[PDB]
Amino acid sequence: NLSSFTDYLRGHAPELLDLAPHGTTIVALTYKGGVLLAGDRRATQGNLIASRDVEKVYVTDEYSAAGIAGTAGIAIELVRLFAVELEHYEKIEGVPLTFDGKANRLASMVRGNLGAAMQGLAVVPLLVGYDLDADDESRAGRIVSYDVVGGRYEERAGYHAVGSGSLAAKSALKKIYSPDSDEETALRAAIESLYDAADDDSATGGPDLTRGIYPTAVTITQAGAVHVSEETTSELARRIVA
Amino acid sequence: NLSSFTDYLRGHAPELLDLAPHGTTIVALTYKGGVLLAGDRRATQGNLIASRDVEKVYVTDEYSAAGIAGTAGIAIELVRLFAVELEHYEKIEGVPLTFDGKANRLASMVRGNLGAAMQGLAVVPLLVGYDLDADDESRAGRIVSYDVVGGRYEERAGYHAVGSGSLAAKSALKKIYSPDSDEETALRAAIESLYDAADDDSATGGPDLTRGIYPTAVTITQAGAVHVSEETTSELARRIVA
Amino acid sequence: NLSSFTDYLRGHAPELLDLAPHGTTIVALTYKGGVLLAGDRRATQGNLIASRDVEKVYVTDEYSAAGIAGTAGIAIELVRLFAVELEHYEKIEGVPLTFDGKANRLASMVRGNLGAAMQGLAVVPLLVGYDLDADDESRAGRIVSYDVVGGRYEERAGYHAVGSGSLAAKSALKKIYSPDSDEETALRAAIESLYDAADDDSATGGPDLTRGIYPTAVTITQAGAVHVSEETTSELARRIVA
Amino acid sequence: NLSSFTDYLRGHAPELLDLAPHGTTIVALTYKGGVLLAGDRRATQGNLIASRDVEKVYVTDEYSAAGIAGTAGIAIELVRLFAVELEHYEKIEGVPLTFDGKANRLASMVRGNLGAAMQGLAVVPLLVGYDLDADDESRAGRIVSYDVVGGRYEERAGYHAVGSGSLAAKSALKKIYSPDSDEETALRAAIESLYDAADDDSATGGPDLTRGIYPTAVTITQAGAVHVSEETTSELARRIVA
Amino acid sequence: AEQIMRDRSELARKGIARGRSVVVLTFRDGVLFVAENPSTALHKVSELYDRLGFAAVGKYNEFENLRRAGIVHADMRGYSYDRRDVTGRSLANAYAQTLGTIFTEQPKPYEVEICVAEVGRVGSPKAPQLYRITYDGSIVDEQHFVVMGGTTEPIATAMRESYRADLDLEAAVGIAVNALRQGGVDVASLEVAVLDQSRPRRAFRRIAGTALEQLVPAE
Amino acid sequence: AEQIMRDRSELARKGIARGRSVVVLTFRDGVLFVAENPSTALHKVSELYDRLGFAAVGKYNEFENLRRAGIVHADMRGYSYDRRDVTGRSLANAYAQTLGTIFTEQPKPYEVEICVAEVGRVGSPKAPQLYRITYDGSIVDEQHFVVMGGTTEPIATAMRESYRADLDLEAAVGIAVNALRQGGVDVASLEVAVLDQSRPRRAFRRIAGTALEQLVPAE
Amino acid sequence: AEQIMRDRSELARKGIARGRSVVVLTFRDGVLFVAENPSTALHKVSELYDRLGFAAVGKYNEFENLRRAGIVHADMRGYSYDRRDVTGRSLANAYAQTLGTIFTEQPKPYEVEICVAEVGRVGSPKAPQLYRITYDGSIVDEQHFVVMGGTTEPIATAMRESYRADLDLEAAVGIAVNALRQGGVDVASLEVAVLDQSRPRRAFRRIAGTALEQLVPAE
Amino acid sequence: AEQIMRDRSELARKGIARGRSVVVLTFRDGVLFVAENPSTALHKVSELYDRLGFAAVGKYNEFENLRRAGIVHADMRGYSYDRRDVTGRSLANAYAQTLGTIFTEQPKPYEVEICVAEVGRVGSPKAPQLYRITYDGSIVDEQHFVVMGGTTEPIATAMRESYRADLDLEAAVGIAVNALRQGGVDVASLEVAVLDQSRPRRAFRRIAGTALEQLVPAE
Repeated sequence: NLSSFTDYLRGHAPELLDLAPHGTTIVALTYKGGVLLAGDRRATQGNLIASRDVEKVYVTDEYSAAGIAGTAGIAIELVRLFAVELEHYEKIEGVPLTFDGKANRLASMVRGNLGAAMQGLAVVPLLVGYDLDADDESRAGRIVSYDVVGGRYEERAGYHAVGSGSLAAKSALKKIYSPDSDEETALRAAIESLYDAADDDSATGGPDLTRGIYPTAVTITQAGAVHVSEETTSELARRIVA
Repeated sequence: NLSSFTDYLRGHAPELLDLAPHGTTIVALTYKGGVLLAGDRRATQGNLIASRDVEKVYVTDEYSAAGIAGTAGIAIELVRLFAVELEHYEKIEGVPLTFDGKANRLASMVRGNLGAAMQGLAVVPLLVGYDLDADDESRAGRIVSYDVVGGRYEERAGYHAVGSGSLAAKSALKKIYSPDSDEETALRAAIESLYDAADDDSATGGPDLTRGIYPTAVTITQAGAVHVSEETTSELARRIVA
Repeated sequence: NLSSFTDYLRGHAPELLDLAPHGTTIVALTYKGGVLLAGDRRATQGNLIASRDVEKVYVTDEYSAAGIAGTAGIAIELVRLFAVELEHYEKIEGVPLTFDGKANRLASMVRGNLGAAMQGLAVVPLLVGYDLDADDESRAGRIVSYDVVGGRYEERAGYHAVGSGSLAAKSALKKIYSPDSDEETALRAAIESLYDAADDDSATGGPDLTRGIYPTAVTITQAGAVHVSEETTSELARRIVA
Repeated sequence: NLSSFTDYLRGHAPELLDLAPHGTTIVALTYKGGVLLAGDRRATQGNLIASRDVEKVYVTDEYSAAGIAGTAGIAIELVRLFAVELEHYEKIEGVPLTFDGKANRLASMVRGNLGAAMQGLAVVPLLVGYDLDADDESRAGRIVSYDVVGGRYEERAGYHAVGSGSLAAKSALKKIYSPDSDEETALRAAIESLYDAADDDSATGGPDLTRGIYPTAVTITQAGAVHVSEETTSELARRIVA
Repeated sequence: AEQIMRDRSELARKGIARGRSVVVLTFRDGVLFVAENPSTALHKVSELYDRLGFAAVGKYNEFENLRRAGIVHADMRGYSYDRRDVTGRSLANAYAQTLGTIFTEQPKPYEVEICVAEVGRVGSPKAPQLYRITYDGSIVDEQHFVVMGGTTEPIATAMRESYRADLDLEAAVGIAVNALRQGGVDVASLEVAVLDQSRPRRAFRRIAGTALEQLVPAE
Repeated sequence: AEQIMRDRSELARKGIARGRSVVVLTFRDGVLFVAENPSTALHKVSELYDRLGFAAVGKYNEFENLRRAGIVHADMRGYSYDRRDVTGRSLANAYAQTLGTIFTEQPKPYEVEICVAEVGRVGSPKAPQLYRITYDGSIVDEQHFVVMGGTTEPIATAMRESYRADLDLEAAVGIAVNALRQGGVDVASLEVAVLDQSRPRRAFRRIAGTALEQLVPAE
Repeated sequence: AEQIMRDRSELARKGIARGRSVVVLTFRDGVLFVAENPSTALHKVSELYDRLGFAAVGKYNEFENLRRAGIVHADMRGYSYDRRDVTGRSLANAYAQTLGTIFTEQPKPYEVEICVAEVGRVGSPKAPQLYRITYDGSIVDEQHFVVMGGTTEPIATAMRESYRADLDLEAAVGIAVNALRQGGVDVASLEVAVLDQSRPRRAFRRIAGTALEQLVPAE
Repeated sequence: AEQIMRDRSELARKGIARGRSVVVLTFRDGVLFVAENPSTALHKVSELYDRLGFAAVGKYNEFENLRRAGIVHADMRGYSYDRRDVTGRSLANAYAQTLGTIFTEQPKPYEVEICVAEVGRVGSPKAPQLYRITYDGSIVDEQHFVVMGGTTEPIATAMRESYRADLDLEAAVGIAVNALRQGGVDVASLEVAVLDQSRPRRAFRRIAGTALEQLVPAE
């Protein structure tokens, strides 16, 4: 009634707002064309590996997507709802939300989970997108990070990451990354830091050539977001290796 | 009023949403025809055996079934309700729910027990079914696993398991299981890992030839789901033995 | 308004849903005719005896009855209500409830005490009955046991028991009991295990010839349920002794 | 609106449902005529005596009365209400409640205090009355004891008691009391056990010839309940002494 | 405008009138229920409690409610206190207050006439009691027999001059089934039950078919 | 439209009028309740409290309510404060207010006329007091006698010229039972009771049958 | 004013009348549902439960509600107690009370007519039962066949003289389909289903197109 | 007084009639929406869901609501279960029920006529389905074409004789845009859109201006 799918639940169906299968690392990079996300696929509850093919990055809408790190269960439902929060606002208003809108909404949804956060079951996302309303379509890609209490933060440094191996990846990128670059160079630097994060972090564990486990990726541009193929990643991580 | 039997209680009869008789292991295998469930029958409250004939796997609907591990009291009522939720949605909508619907529902019912979970009385299901809406009716059998916080997860490895001897069984299958196979072969590998789960876990205790205690099973295919006979099981477990 | 007396209170009078005088042992046996209940009569709060003539088994309806173990206070009101729930469902529906119904009801009422249960004041019943809808009126006798979280369970072994000395009585029957037998033989094995229960348990203390304290019994058959006579018991326990 | 004065409060005035001045022992005897109640009069908050003339036994109505043991405060208001409950139900229904009614009602009122009970402030009554509806007007007297969780129990042994020196008194009666006897013999045995209770319990302290402190009594019979005179007791307790 | 009560009243009286009839009587065993009921499934007479029977007339749904409402108001008191305290007079007043209120406030009064019957405990020398409550909340303590439904006048008098105490059961069946015929045809196509003061608990049983034959007199 | 009160008013008056009558009086023992009640189970006079009696007229269910409601409103006060503080004035007013509101708001006014009577404690020289409340919230402090129901005029004056203080009970029964006959026939088929100031507590007993004989005068 | 019931009633009767019709019958396999339904997507007959069928007529949304409402009320009991206890009588009465209330209180009565059908468990020798509930809350226990909607008179008698027990399926379809034509045209453009007592659980299936052909008789 | 439904009914009919019209059809790509809409900003047809379209007529605000409401009810189901379960039939009934209620209860009925269209998933051989719901809660399963608004008679028949399956898009636009002219003028000043069964998700695109030219036939 404010075009918020969520707010409709708020008033008509409130029941929708390591004991259980954890998180992983996710990276975000900015570039010439637009932006992208790449995240590990290993879910770990305890020191035990629970799944090695879990997708952590989802395409929220035509021109944006996000990866969430934290309690898998709480993080899944949260992104799905975000997606719908977005799509519904369009169908209703006819146009889509600003990118700064989509972010402020996602922030609200996070703020909502703070309760569960302070009880261990926390979750934090990373939001990226091609700002169709940015003046210079050169730097139209964006990265938003979050708090647990629901803060919204701007990247303004071309890259970021969240997860257990984030401190690692962030550092690798602090080296292997440079501004305006190919959507091939950045998809490269991502698989890289996603490799170093796995080196110094048993919770992550990036590209595993022996098993066939490859990082998931997604690139958004002036054309929209699309999920990179399993081929463009494996023959891409093989290149990274030495 | 959204065709959710559950949601009706939610608003018209909310009173329906080791101190007490525990769980056991349950296995799930995929194959050529469809999929199946086989699970132990030993209920144990403490180190004490409480019942050796408890059915842990139920047929939820025409083309699907699930096994639930955890507090028996809570796990029974929960599946019986899931059953109804599915059947009611049909009679109202005329058609049945997608498989992906049945699971999303089941997950919500689990998320519903999270309160009781964080108090010891936790329960976790394993869902299988013949996706009548799957493109390649070859790999139309599916396996969904759950969180305690209610996460929904896809198998994508042809087998899975839940329960105390799950780690065991999962490992046995990692060796004794191969893709596309008979509905005799898989039912074979099932009774197998279910035997190995009993080897390394006092809480389970699979096939017992001396007592006449045989694993419960269920296969689902393009014809639907049917509970395997007590004969097809015993003369099957005898074969497995050596 | 669903013919549930309980549910009526639920919405029109909710105020009806070792600090205090404990439990005792109760046995259940299946046989040719029907089934029966036999239970101790010693109520013990602490190590102190509170009463030696308390009846633990009641006739719920024409073709069924049950015994409850746990806090006497709670257990009494609970069975009295169960009786009513049944009788009231009859007068309204004109017909009586399935046996499987009476059971599902009793279990709901138990689940309803789960709160008090986790605070020490727990109670658990044993339900028996002649299933007027059973195909083979030979094995028409049934035994249902319960959890604390309100699980319903089928005997499927001709006998059961609940209470402090249950473990003991169960074991006695595991020996002194055999399938299809007289309504004189089973009532015999009942006073027997009820004796062994008292041997290895100071909370029980079955048949006491010196005091005149004899086990309470009740048998149900195609003719209905009837409470055995004080005579049929004493001259029966005297027979058991040696 | 079901003729329950209480239940009226329930919906129209809910605010009516050793830090503070304790209890004492109370005895109950059955006999040829009817029944009777006798109870100490010493109220003790700690080891300190707070009052030595407190009446513990009250006449509920025409053919019944009860003594309450526990927190003086809570026990008083409770019996006064019980009385009212009974009287009102008469003025409304025209007739008076069965004895079994009065008791089940008292139980409910006890079950209601269970909250305060688990918080120290517990009370427990002893109910007696001439059952106008008993077949054999010979044993028409009855004794009902209670739980804290509100259980109702039948005497069925001619006597009973509640309070600190109840274990004592109960034991004295186990000897000094015999069935069908005078309303003089019983009132004698009563003042007796009430003397013995005082021996082995500083919290009681029955008949004190020196101070003029005499046990309070009440007898009920086919004529009704009448409070025994201060003379019939003292010249009765002097007789007991040696 | 005010004597709508006049109207409302007529509404009920008429609806009751234009429908089958029932007769309840006092006899030897206890109390007998004879009412024209072609239905094979939906009864018009029911066990209200241990020593309590109930029968009514008017629109089904409407008295059906009031039947259940009773079944409940009875159980309640029985559980709250003691089965031994559930009376006929309690449910009587009850019904009275209810109907009297419907009449006054419901958009349409209840086209119903109800009869509550209690056959004394399982021993004492007390004679049964009968209660009739009207669509507007009116009660009367009938000790002999009671008739309601359709055209009462004929069947009414056909009883006034036809009633006898200690009346045998087989004969009591006649006494009533006859007077019923004297106003409206009489096949063993009705429903009959009885409140048997012999019984220790239930006290209410229904005379099935095979055994009703030998009780109802022919033309 | 506005003088609906005129209407409603007439609705009650007429309903009350078209019904049996009652007489309440002041005498030696305390207070006498004589009212025409053919009913063997349902009374029309009740112990309202320790020193209080109640008797009414109109539709049953309707005063029956108000009766129960008093019993409670009384009990309440006696529990809340002290039985010694339950008065007749309290219940009078209470009823005044209740009916008054009923009259003004309920869909149909209460076809009821009520009498609350209090016979002084168990000693003092206080003379009973009588209260009458009408279907519209009107009270009057009657110290002698009170009449209600049916056609009051005949029975009314039949007392104005027939009343005597300290009147003997046997004689007070006559005085009333007579006047009752003077307007409507008078068999020992009524209900009589009395608020006996001799009694220490209850103060309310009903004169049964075997003993009423010797009190009511014949034709 | 008061006999608004008359009005409201007509409102229903008429609306039902001016619309397609339905026929439900008892036979060999269990129970047959034949109703004029041009609609390719919106049904008029539905599986109400394990052994329960439902079919109505009148404004769709209105009976569609009552259909769902049933489905729920069934499931509830099944869950609350045991599928084995869900009966047709239960759902009958239910509907009865519901419509009865709507008729009395809703701003506009429901132009609906409903039929509930239960075909015995999977074995016992019990013959199917049929129930019919009218827009005003009236039920009848039909053991044979039932017809509702449009103009019943013709199709009604067209069956009173055309019904046979143990009636084959193919033939039962005729019996019905025929009587339907005798009032209003009869292409394999309707919806037909059956409660097949042979089935162990579901018991309710619909007869699709390719297979209906070989059942319905031409002109 | 009762056939207020007659009145209310007219009120909507008239309001719908005195306004621009809409035509929805079944063709090759899937489903086409052509409705007179001079407005540059406010629509009349909207994506309801993945494979669901919606178009109404009547007072804007009123169907605007019903539109959002749908958008919500869909989203809800999709989130609750799976987008794959959101259907047309579902939003159909839903609207039926809502309007049906509005008609009966709201102070003023809704001057609206609605059309819900669902074009099969992204593969299977299922032919689109159309749903029309009237201001009073009436639905019909149209498989060919649907017309609502203004004067349907001319435009209706102009189609009855002008409709063809597998109709090319360019041609289906003509068929419709023509009939439309045959009742009322026809500039590329309207709003058109289509549910394209080719699409894998969205399935609903609107045919803008520059490309609508080459579709609509001149005078």
